[PDB]
Amino acid sequence: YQQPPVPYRQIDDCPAKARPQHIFYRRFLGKDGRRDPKCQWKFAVIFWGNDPYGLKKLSQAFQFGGVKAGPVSCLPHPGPDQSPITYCVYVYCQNKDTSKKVQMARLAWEASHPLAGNLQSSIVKFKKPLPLTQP
Amino acid sequence: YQQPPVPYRQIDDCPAKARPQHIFYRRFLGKDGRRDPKCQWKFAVIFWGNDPYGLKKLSQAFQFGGVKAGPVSCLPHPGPDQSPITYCVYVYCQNKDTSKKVQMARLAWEASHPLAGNLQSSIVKFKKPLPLTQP
Repeated sequence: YQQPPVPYRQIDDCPAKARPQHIFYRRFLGKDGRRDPKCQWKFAVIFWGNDPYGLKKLSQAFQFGGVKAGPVSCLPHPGPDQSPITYCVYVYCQNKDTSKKVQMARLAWEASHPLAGNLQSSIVKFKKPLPLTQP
Repeated sequence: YQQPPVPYRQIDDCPAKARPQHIFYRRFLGKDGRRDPKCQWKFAVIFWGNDPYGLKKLSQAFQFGGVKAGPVSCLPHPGPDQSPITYCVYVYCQNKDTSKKVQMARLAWEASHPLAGNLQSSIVKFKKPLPLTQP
């Protein structure tokens, strides 16, 4: 089955290809990327595109205390036929502003590296808290 | 990578073990299973549990015009540690009404069948419409 990406004890645990991306997000998020055990996770941001690789790097690029990305999934076919697959990644955040910043984070990364694909993203709000909290 | 669930042009295509659940939702949702162009898909429902099995059936149980479930995926690890895996499936809908009816469609099945466990669920809202409609 599908397994979520591993947590990082040290920054060297991050896959080499996504290492420049994980660092940038870190510095950018800063204390916002830190976990705030007050906050319940009702929010996320869904990145989707045609390229599964750039989304894979993004999945392993955001891994933090307050910002966590799920593995690489896909959206079901729009019509009766099989459309070209649109892969998607859910990055779960702790609030409305954090998710906005995670959206800005990837947008900033895309401005730094035009060779990286320019993705699509939408803010997500869950009505119920997701069990991303550590006991 | 992961693959989106293959659409069904007919009832038989649903996996043998998951057949009764699919037919249940088809009658239960009814007119709500219709595909309405007027409403873009801003909504969804995420079911989650430890059992990847019950999520598989559900993922292939909801496939309709106005109801599309994605592939079986998972939530990120709660802490820096490694935790027992919590799987999840996003059932996408074009409105708050259909999605809220999808949620109780599962509960109606759960109360009917003691074998299928009780899955925690949350209503999902996206601000930007997802590309779930014909080109």
